[PDB]
Amino acid sequence: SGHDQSTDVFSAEGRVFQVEYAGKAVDNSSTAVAACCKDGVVVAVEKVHTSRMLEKGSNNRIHAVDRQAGICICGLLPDGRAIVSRARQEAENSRDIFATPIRGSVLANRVGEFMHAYTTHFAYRPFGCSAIIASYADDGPQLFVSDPSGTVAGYYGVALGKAKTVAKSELEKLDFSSLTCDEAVGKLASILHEVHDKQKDKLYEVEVAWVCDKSDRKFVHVPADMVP
Amino acid sequence: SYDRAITVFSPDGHLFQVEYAQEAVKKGLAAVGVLGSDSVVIAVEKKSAVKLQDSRTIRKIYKVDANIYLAFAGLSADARVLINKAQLECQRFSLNYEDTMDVDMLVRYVAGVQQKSTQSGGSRPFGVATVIGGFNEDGKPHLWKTDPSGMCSAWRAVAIGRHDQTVIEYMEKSYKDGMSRDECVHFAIKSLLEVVESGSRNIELLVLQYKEARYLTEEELQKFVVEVEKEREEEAAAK
Amino acid sequence: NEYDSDITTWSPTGRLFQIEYANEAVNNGSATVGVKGKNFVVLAALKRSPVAELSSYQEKVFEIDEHVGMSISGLVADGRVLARYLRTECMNYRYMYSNGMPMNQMADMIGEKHQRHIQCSGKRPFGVGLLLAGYDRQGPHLYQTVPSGDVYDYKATAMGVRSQASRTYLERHFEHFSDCTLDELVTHALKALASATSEGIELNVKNTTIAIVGKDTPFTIFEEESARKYLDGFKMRP
Amino acid sequence: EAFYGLTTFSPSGKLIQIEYATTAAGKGTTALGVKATDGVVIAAKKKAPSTLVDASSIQKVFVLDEHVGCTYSGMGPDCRVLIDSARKNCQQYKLMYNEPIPISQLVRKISAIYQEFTQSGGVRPFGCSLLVAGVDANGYHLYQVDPSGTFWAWKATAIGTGSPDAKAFLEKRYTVDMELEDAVHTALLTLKEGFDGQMTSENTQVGRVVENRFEILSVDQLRDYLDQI
Amino acid sequence: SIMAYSGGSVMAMAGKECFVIISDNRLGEQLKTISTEVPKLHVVNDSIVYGLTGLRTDQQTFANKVQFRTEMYKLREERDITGKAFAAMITSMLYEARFGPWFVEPVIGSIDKSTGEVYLCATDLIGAPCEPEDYVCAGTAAESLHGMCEALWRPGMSPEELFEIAAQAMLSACDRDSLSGYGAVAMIVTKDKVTTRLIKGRKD
Amino acid sequence: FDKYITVFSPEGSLYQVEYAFKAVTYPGLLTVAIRCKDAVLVVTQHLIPDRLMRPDSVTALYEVTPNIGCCMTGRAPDGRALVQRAREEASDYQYRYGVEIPIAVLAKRMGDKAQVRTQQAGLRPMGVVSTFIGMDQSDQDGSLKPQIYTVDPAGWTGGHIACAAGKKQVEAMAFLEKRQKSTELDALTQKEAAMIALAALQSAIGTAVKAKEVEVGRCTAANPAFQRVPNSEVEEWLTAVAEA
Amino acid sequence: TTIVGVVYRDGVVLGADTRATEGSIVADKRCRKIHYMAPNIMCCGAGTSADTEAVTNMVSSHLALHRLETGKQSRVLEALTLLKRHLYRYQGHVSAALVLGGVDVEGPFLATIAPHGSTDRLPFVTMGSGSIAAMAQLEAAYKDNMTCEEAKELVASAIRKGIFNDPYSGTQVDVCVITKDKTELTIGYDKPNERMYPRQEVLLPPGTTPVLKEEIRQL
Amino acid sequence: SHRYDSRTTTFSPEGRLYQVEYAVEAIQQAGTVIGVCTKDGVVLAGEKMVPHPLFDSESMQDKNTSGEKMYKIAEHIGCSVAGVTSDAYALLNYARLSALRHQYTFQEPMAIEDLCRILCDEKQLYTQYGGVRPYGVSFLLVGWDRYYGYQLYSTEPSGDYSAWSAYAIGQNDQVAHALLKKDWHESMTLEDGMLLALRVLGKTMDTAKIDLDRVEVAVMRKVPASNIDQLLDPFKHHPKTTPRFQILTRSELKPHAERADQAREAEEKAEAERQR
Repeated sequence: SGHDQSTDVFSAEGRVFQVEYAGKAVDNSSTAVAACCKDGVVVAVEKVHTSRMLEKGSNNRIHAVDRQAGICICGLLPDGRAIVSRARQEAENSRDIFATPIRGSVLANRVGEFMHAYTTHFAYRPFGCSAIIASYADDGPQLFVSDPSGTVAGYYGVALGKAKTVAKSELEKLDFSSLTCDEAVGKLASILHEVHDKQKDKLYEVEVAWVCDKSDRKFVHVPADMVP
Repeated sequence: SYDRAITVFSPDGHLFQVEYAQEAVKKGLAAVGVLGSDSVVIAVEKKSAVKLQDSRTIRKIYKVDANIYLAFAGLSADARVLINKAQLECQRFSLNYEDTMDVDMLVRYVAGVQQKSTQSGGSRPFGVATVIGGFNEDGKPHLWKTDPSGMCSAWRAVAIGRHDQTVIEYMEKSYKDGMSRDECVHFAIKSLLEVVESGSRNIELLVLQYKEARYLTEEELQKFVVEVEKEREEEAAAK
Repeated sequence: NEYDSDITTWSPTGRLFQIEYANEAVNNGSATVGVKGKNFVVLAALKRSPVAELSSYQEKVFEIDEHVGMSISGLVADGRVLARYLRTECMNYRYMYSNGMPMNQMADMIGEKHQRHIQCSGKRPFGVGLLLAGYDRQGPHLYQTVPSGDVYDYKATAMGVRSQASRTYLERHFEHFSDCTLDELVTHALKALASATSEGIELNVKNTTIAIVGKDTPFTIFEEESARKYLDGFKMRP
Repeated sequence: EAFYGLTTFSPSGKLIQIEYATTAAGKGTTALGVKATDGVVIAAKKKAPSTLVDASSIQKVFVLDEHVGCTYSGMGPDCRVLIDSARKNCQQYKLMYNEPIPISQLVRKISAIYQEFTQSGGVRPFGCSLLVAGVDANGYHLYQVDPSGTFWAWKATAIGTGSPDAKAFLEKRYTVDMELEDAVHTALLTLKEGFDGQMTSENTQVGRVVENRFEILSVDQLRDYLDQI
Repeated sequence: SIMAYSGGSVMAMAGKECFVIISDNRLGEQLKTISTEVPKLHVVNDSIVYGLTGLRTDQQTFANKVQFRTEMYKLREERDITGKAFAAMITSMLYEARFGPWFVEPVIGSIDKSTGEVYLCATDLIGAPCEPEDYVCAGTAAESLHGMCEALWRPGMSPEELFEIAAQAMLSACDRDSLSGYGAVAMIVTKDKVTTRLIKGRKD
Repeated sequence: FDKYITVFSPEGSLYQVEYAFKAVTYPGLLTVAIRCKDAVLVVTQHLIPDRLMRPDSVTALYEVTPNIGCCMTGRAPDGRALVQRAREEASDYQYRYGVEIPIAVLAKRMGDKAQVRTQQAGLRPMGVVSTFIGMDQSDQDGSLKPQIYTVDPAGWTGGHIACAAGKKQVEAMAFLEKRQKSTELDALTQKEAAMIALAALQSAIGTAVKAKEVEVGRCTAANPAFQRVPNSEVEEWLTAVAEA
Repeated sequence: TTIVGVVYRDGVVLGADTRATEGSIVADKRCRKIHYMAPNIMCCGAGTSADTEAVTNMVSSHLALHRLETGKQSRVLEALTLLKRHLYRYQGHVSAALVLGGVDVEGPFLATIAPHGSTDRLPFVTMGSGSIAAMAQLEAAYKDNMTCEEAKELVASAIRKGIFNDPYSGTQVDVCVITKDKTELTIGYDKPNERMYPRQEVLLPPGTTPVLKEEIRQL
Repeated sequence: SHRYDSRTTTFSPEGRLYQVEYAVEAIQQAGTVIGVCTKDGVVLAGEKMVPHPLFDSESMQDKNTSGEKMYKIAEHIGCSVAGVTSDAYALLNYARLSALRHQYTFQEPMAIEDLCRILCDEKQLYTQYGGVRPYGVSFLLVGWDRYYGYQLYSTEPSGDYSAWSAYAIGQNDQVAHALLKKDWHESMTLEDGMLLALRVLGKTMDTAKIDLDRVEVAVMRKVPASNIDQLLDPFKHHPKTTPRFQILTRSELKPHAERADQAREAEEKAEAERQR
């Protein structure tokens, strides 16, 4: 019973149940999908709306961390926003202190270090979100995923959330050497429309963002015309 | 530092840690205060004359300032810390306002310290009830009680410690408003004798008058205890 | 349940129960309603209805700056704590920039502040829901803040006890709110709120606050003489 | 951020977490010390998990200062805390008094740190016994400090696994006459009793206090002594 | 000067298996003399005697701080502190106050009870030790004492000889100083015995 | 109660430390370091099951300083965390003393960090075996000599001739120990030593490895900087292993 | 003070006068200004004696503690960096001017640390009041790859310049030879100022000085 | 982490501090110490741990400041401890500092009751604040001051202290208190209190003769003051007699121990004649 109450405690098997349980919060969350191309990177996230009466752009899961970089949050949105707020703090320390856009690989490691910190101490809990860091700084288009554990990994393509498995099947059909950001916006949104449960989650939209040559290596929401 | 919450509410609205600090006071040696016309008398029971405890006189009624004395019931150690705190406050008060601090003022300070201990994270309450007597500079006599909750009340006569409620129920039957220095001393001993062992040696008692604190000698005292124990024989014959 | 005691404990199913429970504080709070039109936001809150000839007042609606205010449901103590924070942050903003804190930026600040409370052991989630209502350059905004730290940009919403009835009413009509006047919005806010009332009790000045904010209208709370213009000549008919 | 004490009294009056740490200290490899008229020798066996460990990188005997050194039993990493602090204390003492710290005063300062960790909040006790051996104005010294904070001056003792048999063996062999070259012989003979497999300069470390200095025997110096036993 | 305010001079002198430490007796406030019976010597133990010159407040405060440290040492260490350690301890104490110093200039005489080897150590107010073979001094008459001690002092002097030249030095130097005199208390430390002598000087 | 905080069990053991050692094995990756006459190698299993994961990104090997490389085995993010501590510790040392931190000092300082988390309640041990490799300047002649220092979750720091950490470390050691009776192992060429390390990897996991499925760190007397060995040079070693 | 260092072929020679002064007065004729830092590192000190003593002791202690951690002979760069960082922190209020000589595995290393915590790593250095006089001898007579004897003689010559031509420098030349293997500290390598006129023993027989009171205590 | 808090500084339902009650039970496991306060001085006699033949002396220069059982706190204050020796050492150092901090401020020796009070205020703290165990140590403080003369104080882990004519802490404290109650009188020479302390020590640890190897004795007494140094402070009054804490050697204790042997022997000849 006491093996899993806090994240400061390994189990006998050698694992940190509170971090696994935080992971479960992401796997029960709305599906997010992303693709790293030559042209840049694209993030599409399904937002499950609880109500018919929300404004367009309510509970935005995708947030600019810097000009060149954006975090899409799959999981508990509020927790996600604490990571966004930190990723921002790190992005602005890179420009304030080192006069450089933070590199994607760096920004990701910094996001993972932060998320991991919360897995080590009895007083805190793990974050309930996987951050998807999309960046196009001097290290090129980079797509990373920090999970609740703090584990960062680079991806060509990546699916998170309750349709993770099926959305990944569809991401494997894409050739990543070939595809452009303009195709990806189409295919990633198409994937999220396909994998979505129509009977369970009636009200939803697909928030897409990118950072590509097209967008001036600036991390922005894609216009509503490309999205379908 | 360690600021875990120790004194907390339970489902029935009780602060268990304060109720248990009062359980520590009930186990404590009986003390008694009696207010007269011109006198305050505080009488306490001692653990009883063991041949080994130093013949040199140790007083179980502590002096907070010239004007103010207190007996306590409960944990000796905790009481010594309160008394040292009260002692310091009285001197902090003479420093900050030329005046000597009134009894009622100090009682409220001591009761405040006891309350803080029931709401400070990291601390248990003081396991101490207090009987504080004395005279304000004006000449009015004051007798107060402070319980571990930090709640303080003034009394005409009071008891703390073991069988406090037996002594108080006994006192409020026999207590008369205007009393002589001798009648107060008589009444205090008579009252303590309700719960304390028949022995005269255990009782030690202090008589406060305006600018005059005197402890009864064990010669002065055994006259009163003989006179009282012959009156407790008179009351045993009646019933 | 061995997982519902501390805020720092995930359940094995990936739920934070202390947050689900803080949410129950909001749902047992007295009903408030928010509707936004083209140029205006209308908060309408049920107060407690006077028992015989005996009144209670409890400040549930708060001006936060010229251009913003709040309607709370749940632990009124925690409402006051957010009210003070938002007032302090709006003053700071207005001090620096000589203009009202934009509402999108304010929504992000409350979200953030809630989140500080849902992760540390020492802290606890705010047991209060807000309806932020504000007006800036981007026009009128209605946010519903929630203990979880989520912040919902809403066209219309309700909060508190029997508010599923209010949200049902609002869902029939909310599409027509950008076309409505100020007087039709306030009718709609009240008509929604009156769905949330118990059994037989009607809306009136003594049991209903109304607050408005919008284009050229600073955040105003109408009680008594001011509210009567909307509430004397108001009845709820099916 | 945990400030509550981990070491508390049992109803019987024992400090259970100090008894358990003393178990941790008994579980290390055998180390031992022998005071002589003209010096002291402390010897520990540094049995390496595998032959792939760089034996020279294992350190079972430590210099604390020119004139005092220690060995230990139990949790290596815990000892490294005590040894680092003891080294600080020898230097702090030199800075103040321009004099080597007496072993008396060093051992007392180590004892104090053991005791902090038996009482201070949010920490468990050290799971290691020290043998401290040095030389001051008062002569040659061998102390054992324990997880409790308790310390004993010994003529000869052992800590770690075979320590009840290695103490028994030292009690017979030890004499007050015993000189340093005879004590080093005796120390290594005591290790050899509990030992499984041959002893080597890679397998055992040996500190000795001689004249006014503590030194760790080089593998060449240790081979000269291992040829004779 | 804050150092010359209280007046007083102290001098120590090394002989064969002995030293003499000698303070004047005056306490002042600039030119007004408060007392003529304030020797500046302190006995740490059998083997160590020190003087403090400088601002009397600090002589008294510093002397207390040292008495604390030496008594604590005696309890902890279970032995008398040695002259070297005592001196080293006193530099540590003075340098703890480098920026905001104690207005004292300690003169330390010591003797190793076994070896018989004498250790003198004067110190400036921030702990800079001066550890010569011959003699050390400090205080208002220090310029004049250096002259007297340089002239009269020889290496291998017996205690009795050493006392005479230390007394004649302290007296003659104090006769040319407004802020020091009213005789002297000298203290002749050997391995075997400690003589203390009040010396008749001027009333001036 | 013994098992969830950092307190001794009745048998004098720290269960949370014994469990952080289990965290090292849990990910199922094995590392092997080996020290030759003029070089240190560290070989880490580098498995990316996902075809969509960018191989370049997931690294067990980190540079701590130009001259000290590291290989972390266990919770990746705990590994990443200790690297940041090591880098802090090295940076701080270079500033305080004006010279690069010696690998044996760094290792020891990381052991001290680990020990703290075993003695203070509420801090989780980093469930990772840190394997520092690097040259160390001999003060006798100035010659660089190769060093492996492991730090485990207990705080236990050790120099090694060869070491394994991870899934089948007991089986990889068994292989290296059997190969240490034949050869000197410190008289070996970088090529010969690399083959032994890669062969221990291959023996322990029970399968032939591709050059893609391992990442290899390196410090030599000639080039003391911690380099990632390119896939080409590892391919030559695996063909050299599969032949002999 | 005049303190001097030269790099020779096998190591470093440090050099120092011996005169300590309280103002215009010689407090100690034979005081030692060449301080042990480590087995292979010595450190001559000028400026405030208290500060030179404290900073040099503090570092030597830290180096010693660090030598137990590393198991490795202390590098003169480690010593140099500890002194620099300390002295810099205190903005020259710790007024220790130092000549740090040593021989680590990187070879002979001689440097000054100025009180503000500047360093100059040079083949010959001088600090103190007699620095300029000493440096004149060094600039005039230093060559690369001097023998130990050439270097000791040059350092003594340099110190003598301070002794004779600076009033704060005096008495004798202490020389220290740090080589790769060992550190030979020669006190009074050169004693140019022996005794002019043998001391006239003024005889004051016991009972010369009048004594009011006397307490004898036996031990 | 709050889950694993032992809650040391809390009341139990009966109004008792369990951690203190249990610390007391840890002192009843410790070596017996007897205090006897006379008019000539105080005597501590303590039960040392059975001496292993490999136990060495720390060859300390001053023999009278520490033993196994007895510690000098200041020139005029000594003590014995029963309980956690490592806690004792912590608190002994605190006492030493407090007595010297008093001497710093007032330039007079600290009153015994004042030290006892400071030492016990420190122990009380750990029963109220800070969520850590109490000090599992009881002191016998002995000492002389000008106020009350020769004094003996017991000190309890709770913080409460008490003055005693004679007392005992450690293993058979109750059996000792009985044997001190019987044989202690107000008019007692130091020799006569030394005798009592050793007879009660001898009888508690159930030995035929007093085992010199297993007992330590300390004596707080006033001796003639020698090192006056009157000329260095002419106005300072030096008392004729100064208190001196002394820990008896084996040779110094042997006649006092042979006299407690002979008194046990003569009392056993009386027990033979009572039966007759």
